[PDB]
Amino acid sequence: GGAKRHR
Amino acid sequence: KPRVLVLTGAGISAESGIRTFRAADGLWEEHRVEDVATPEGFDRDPELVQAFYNARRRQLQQPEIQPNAAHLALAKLQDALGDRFLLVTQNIDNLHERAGNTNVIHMHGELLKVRCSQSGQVLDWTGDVTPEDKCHCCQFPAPLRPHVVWFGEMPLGMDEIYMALSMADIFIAIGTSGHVYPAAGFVHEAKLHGAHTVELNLEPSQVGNEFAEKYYGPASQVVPEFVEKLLKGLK
Ligand SMILES: [Zn+2]
Repeated sequence: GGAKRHR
Repeated sequence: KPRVLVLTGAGISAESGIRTFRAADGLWEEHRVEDVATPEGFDRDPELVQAFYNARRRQLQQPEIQPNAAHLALAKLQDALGDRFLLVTQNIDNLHERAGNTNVIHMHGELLKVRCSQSGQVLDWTGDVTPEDKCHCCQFPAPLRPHVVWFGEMPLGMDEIYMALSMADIFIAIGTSGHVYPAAGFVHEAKLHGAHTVELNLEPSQVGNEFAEKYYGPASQVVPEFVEKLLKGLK
């Protein structure tokens, strides 16, 4: 999962 | 009969007149990501960020903004599959709801909702957000922020999403850029558990290589033509 992130 | 999980991105709402960060600029309504879509940007200029989403919220509710044929096609798809269908969206608009979809999981939150700063309770909000607004859930009330998941924050309903990803017979990603994680990684997860992956997009996503089946062009014509073909496929 993890947090919302770009790249 | 087959379980279908649909992920939608900003591309499906583009034809309805709703824009979000583009490729060339990397700008949202001529704003930097970091200024309007981060916890830091909100702490720096609460007035600006609040005003930004105030603009977005009232633009969403203009008569000119209507759900297009792609939104409608997905609504008919839920009607046919019942509870074997799950719609997960990265969008903060309500065009899926206006089209007729129900139990839509907004993993990035909703523009028509606000959240208490300390309680975390969610309230329905259609009007502008002002500095004169606080919560009515806390004995000592608190400032209000948009109920939108910013970069650096945890998405919503992740437990339910990954559970559905492992169950899906068919995974469909629509209007996704493939740049926003963990949403862009959903197609991977879906394949490990054996799902058939489909991409429906105007612009081919960066993770488009992954998908087993692809179709490209304007969403209002590509999505209904695939949904209609999927429906006749199950008779
Ligand atoms: Zn509160």
